Amino acid sequence: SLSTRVTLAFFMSLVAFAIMLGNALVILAFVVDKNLRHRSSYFFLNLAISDFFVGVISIPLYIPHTLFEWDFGKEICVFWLTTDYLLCTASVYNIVLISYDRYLSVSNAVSYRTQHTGVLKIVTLMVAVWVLAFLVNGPMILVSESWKDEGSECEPGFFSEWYILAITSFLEFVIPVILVAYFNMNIYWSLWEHVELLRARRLAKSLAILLGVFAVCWAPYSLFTIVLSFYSSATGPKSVWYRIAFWLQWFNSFVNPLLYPLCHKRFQKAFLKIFC
Amino acid sequence: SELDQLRQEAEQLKNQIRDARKACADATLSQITNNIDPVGRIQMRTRRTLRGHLAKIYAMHWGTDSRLLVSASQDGKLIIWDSYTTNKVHAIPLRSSWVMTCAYAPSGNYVACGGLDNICSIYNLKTREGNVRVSRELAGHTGYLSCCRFLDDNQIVTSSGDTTCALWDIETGQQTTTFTGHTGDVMSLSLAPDTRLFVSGACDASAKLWDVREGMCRQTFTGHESDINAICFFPNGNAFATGSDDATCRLFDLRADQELMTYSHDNIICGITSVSFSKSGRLLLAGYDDFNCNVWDALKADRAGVLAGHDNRVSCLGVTDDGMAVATGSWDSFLKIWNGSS
Amino acid sequence: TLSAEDKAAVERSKMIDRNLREDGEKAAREVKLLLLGAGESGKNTIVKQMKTGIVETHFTFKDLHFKMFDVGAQRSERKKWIHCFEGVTAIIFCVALSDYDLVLAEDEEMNRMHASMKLFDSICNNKWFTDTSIILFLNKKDLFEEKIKKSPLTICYPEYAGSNTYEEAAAYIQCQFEDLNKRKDTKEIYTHFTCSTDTKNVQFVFDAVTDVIIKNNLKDCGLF
Amino acid sequence: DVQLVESGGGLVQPGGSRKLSCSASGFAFSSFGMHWVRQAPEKGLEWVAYISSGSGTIYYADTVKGRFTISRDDPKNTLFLQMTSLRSEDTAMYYCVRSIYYYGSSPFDFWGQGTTLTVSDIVMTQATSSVPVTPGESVSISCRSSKSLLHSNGNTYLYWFLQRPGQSPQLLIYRMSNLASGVPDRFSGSGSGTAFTLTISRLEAEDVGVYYCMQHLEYPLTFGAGTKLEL
Amino acid sequence: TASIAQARKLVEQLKMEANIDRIKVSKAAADLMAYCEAHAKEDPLLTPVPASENPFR
Ligand SMILES: CC(C)CCC[C@@H](C)[C@H]1CC[C@H]2[C@@H]3CC=C4C[C@@H](O)CC[C@]4(C)[C@H]3CC[C@]12C
Ligand SMILES: CC(C)CCC[C@@H](C)[C@H]1CC[C@H]2[C@@H]3CC=C4C[C@@H](O)CC[C@]4(C)[C@H]3CC[C@]12C
Ligand SMILES: CC(C)CCC[C@@H](C)[C@H]1CC[C@H]2[C@@H]3CC=C4C[C@@H](O)CC[C@]4(C)[C@H]3CC[C@]12C
Ligand SMILES: CC(C)CCC[C@@H](C)[C@H]1CC[C@H]2[C@@H]3CC=C4C[C@@H](O)CC[C@]4(C)[C@H]3CC[C@]12C
Ligand SMILES: CC(C)CCC[C@@H](C)[C@H]1CC[C@H]2[C@@H]3CC=C4C[C@@H](O)CC[C@]4(C)[C@H]3CC[C@]12C
Ligand SMILES: CC(C)CCC[C@@H](C)[C@H]1CC[C@H]2[C@@H]3CC=C4C[C@@H](O)CC[C@]4(C)[C@H]3CC[C@]12C
Ligand SMILES: CC(C)CCC[C@@H](C)[C@H]1CC[C@H]2[C@@H]3CC=C4C[C@@H](O)CC[C@]4(C)[C@H]3CC[C@]12C
Ligand SMILES: c1ncc(CC2CCNCC2)[nH]1
Repeated sequence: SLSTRVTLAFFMSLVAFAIMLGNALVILAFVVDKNLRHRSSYFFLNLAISDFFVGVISIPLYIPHTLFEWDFGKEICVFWLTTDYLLCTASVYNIVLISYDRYLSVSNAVSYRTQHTGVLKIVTLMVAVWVLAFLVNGPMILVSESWKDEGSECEPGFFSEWYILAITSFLEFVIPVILVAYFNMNIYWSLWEHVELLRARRLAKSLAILLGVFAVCWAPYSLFTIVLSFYSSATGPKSVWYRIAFWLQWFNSFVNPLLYPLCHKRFQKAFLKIFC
Repeated sequence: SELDQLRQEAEQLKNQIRDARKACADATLSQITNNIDPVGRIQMRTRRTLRGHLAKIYAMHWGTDSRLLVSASQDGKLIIWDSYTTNKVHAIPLRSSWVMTCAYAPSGNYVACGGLDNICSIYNLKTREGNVRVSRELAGHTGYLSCCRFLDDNQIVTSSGDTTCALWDIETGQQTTTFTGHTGDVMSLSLAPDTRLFVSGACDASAKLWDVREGMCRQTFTGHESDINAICFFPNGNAFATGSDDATCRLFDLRADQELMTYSHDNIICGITSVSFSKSGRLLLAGYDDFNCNVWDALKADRAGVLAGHDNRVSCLGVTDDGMAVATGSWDSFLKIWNGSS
Repeated sequence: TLSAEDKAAVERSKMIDRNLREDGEKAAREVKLLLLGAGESGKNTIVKQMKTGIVETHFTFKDLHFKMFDVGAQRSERKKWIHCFEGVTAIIFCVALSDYDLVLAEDEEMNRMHASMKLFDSICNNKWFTDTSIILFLNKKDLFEEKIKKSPLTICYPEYAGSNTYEEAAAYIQCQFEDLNKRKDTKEIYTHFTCSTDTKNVQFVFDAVTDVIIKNNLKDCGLF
Repeated sequence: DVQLVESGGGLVQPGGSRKLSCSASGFAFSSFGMHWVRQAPEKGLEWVAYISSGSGTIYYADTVKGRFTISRDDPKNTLFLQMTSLRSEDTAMYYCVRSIYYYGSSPFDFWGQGTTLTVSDIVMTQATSSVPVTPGESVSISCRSSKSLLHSNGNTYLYWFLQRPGQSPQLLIYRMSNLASGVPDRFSGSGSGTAFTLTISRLEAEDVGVYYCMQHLEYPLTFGAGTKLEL
Repeated sequence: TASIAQARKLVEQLKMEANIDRIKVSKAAADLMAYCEAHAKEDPLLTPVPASENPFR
């Protein structure tokens, strides 16, 4: 109904504004504060950039097509699919890079402290995240675009083949989950009586939330599409629960600025200086 | 016997001085300046922000041309700034990074600095080699160097944490005069405009007026309840203001030999780091531990305005010789230049 | 808009900014340690093992550059300059175990060990060192054992119910200093027993500093 | 002491190549910008090239742009001038000039002795080519510019140089009023807008020479013809 | 005899400070008030100059 579509469009815009506004502050803190040029700070910037355009490009295009039945052009739909997959996958690979950087900070603290990392090496890591994120889904979306029949929904063409979904899901979800779980587990072991027991309990809860939120936001849709494609149900009507899993993937971009940059001590000072 | 009798005579002399000051305390500065109109609200904007220090800034000093200034930070760097353009003219790496004070010579050819190393180092700014070099290291203090001020290119006065001030001959490297009498660490000094006298504030909560040429203490000013951290002469040289850890600023008069006015507020409970006067002396600007600089009405003891542009302690401030602007240094590693607009 | 000389002056300022940035990066990598302790506490002997105002000692150990600052020569008011060392990686505090039965020379009525306790309590609970860990060196352990047989801890600690064995006597003193830590969650105290013939004192500082660095990174990221 | 020694000059064939070197000693070479200035025989000064401190900015005169390359070696304190396609117009004495730029600095303060090479725009005018003078008498020298040398920042970027016979030029007045280090107070520079005067009170034997006015408002730096003082 | 030597010096210093001529506080206050009034116009911080005359625009 029209009444329910207007309320949903406002709610879709709300999270899109929150994703835009929340990640813009992280970008603003980087530019304003020159005491934010550590290795971690650059990785937060790369993570915030990929998430920022989710609410600037991915979601605002989605709102009219889904709710108001605006027909995507053949040029726009291929553009929207490729840019949306690149932004979401880059966010996941930024989490891996951020967790890996924290792993090195505690695994070899001396070598991490005394190393001089130039901008050229840091930019190489930031660029490699975007390049690797594109290769997982970029070429496959373009190659499989011809597979779709005319009048099909704006979804990647390789949804018909379940094994292609399994390969991409393994590279973009399963491998990052293992590495993030491995890195966060080793961060927990870097500690090695009431205070020490309480501190380890607090550290364990924090590393579980970072891994739990990423897993909860990405597991459903990644597993949902594989099962449906295995039963030849990838194309057709979509259930409500399927659409919920679709929006969980985008909600990772909303909570990413709250977890990694907002909880960082240096970024907190930059936020206070800007607002005061 | 003899010692007990002598210390009783000191108490009698202290009462004699206190009675003498009370005799000439016919009126109060507050009563005298009640009729004059207030300065109103003083609004100053940050015209310049000087960035580049990477640690706590502890001192700054304007050059006499009202355009160049030197700042000292504990990143081991003395920086000379072109305040009009924010250009860095020089960056002097310090042998000891624990600097607490810096001074700009009135000629502009030298800068001085020193800290926990108990040394006042003189740097030559005008060399044929194009770089700043150490010209003299003044050794002799047994405590940290808290303040230094040039009288000319050859003389400088230093105050130390060993409770003494010294006058130095830079060419010979020896202290010609030693000023003793403080029972605590001397934290600051200010030169009179004619450079014949200087006042110093110590941690014994007292300010002493010294004769440079004669080398003795002329007057002692008490009234503070905690260590004095800052001191500044009135532009005519007949008065000075102090700042202490008791969150108060006091205006002492040389000729009346007593305090004239107290500058404190109930909200202010933090220590004072720096004090300065505007060109006419009507405004008293003080830097505070609460990250702010309060502009006071010197005559009426009213808080005229606030300079709030730092995220840590305001450690130092200074007003140009022409009175055009005020600079504030802070532990947040930034310097800011302020002035108002019509 | 700028003249020929104005543009050249701006370029010179840019070069200065580049040099200031490089120096700051190098300084941030070094480890700053504040060396504290009363007189005749073996602090001077520690400096030799680590190989008129403030004395700075520079040494490298396992690719880590240490800057140790000795401020014992300063006789001025501590509170006027103790804030200058806010931000050091850790504080090294030296306590002589053999001075438990000694009496302070100047006071002639204050126990030497009790003199270090009030100094340790002031530094540990100082507002400027809230999040700064402390490395505690208990020196003169060989001499402390000799004095224990002759003089028990009852002189230093009247309310001591322990025995006079070497292990029990030393352990009680260590717990006395750690109990002075009024902030057991923000900072940690690392205690080591040193001697003039020991050669592992540098290794302990490196291990303690490595532990401080790891916890600093975890706290910066917000994990703690 | 501050020294600037040039080498590499000499007789070259037309269309050839030559490399000029300027070795610096006694001062912080990396802190100074460097200029090459040439002087054709029985002619005035002509600016050739400029390289800034840190090698970030390089300027050339139009008559040499594309053929000359200026470079420096900061660790070796050597300034280089690579010349190609040398013409008969390039026959001149080439001077190495140091210049440092900050608020209150004195650019063009020290010149090298120069090296001689022989091959087989604001207009600065010094109409008076020669002036007969007597010792102890006051002399005034006039300079004119096609454009106003007064900038909006208050500086007037006019320089005065003295080249005594057989010697390299020496700085007298920088930015139209300031007196260079080591110059007697009898020299005074006065000007306004486009007209400038150099006054020499109580002239002495050493003051005999050619006087050049140079503008530093913008590149290319241009010299006046020069006014010669003779007894 | 360190304390007795210091006592003589402290007493002697207080004698010099007690023999100075002191003017009235009202006289001293008036001079400070007079100086501020006379130099009020040439104080840029007290009376901000027009933006054309401000080097820190
Ligand atoms: C901020 C959060 C808590 C509230 C807003 C969440 C909104 C943007 C998301 C979360 C769940 C999503 C819904 C999931 C399921 C459906 C059913 C489908 O037939 C229409 C789209 C619709 C209705 C989605 C609309 C957008 C939606 C409501
Ligand atoms: C659309 C996808 C590919 C992202 C590309 C967006 C690019 C063109 C834009 C969006 C955000 C912008 C960045 C935002 C913040 C900064 C920090 C600043 O100190 C340098 C510029 C820099 C790094 C910008 C570079 C250009 C930038 C990355
Ligand atoms: C800038 C932030 C808030 C993101 C902007 C997203 C929202 C506000 C924008 C992007 C897409 C836009 C929608 C695009 C299409 C339509 C259908 C039209 O018949 C009514 C307006 C409507 C419904 C627009 C409303 C506003 C809209 C939803
Ligand atoms: C900088 C940020 C705000 C840019 C955000 C881009 C959004 C707001 C713009 C870019 C493309 C625009 C869409 C372009 C085409 C259409 C089709 C039309 O029938 C309805 C409006 C609609 C759907 C526009 C909605 C708003 C839109 C989605
Ligand atoms: C420009 C920023 C915002 C996004 C960057 C997208 C990048 C990855 C590029 C690389 C390949 C490009 C695509 C190449 C081919 C096509 C098919 C055409 O019929 C529509 C444009 C479209 C779909 C392009 C969209 C943009 C694109 C996907
Ligand atoms: C494979 C293709 C589609 C990916 C395109 C996105 C890449 C090229 C863009 C998007 C985000 C951009 C980065 C954003 C921020 C920075 C930090 C800056 O200090 C250096 C440039 C750098 C590192 C950019 C490099 C280029 C970049 C990574
Ligand atoms: C296109 C295919 C190869 C992508 C495969 C996905 C996985 C295997 C890739 C994508 C992102 C990559 C990570 C991105 C960044 C880093 C930091 C680098 O210092 C170590 C490797 C590491 C940790 C990479 C490990 C491998 C990685 C996780
Ligand atoms: C919003 N929900 C899902 C998407 C695309 C994702 C598909 C699966 N992983 C890559 C990105 N966007």
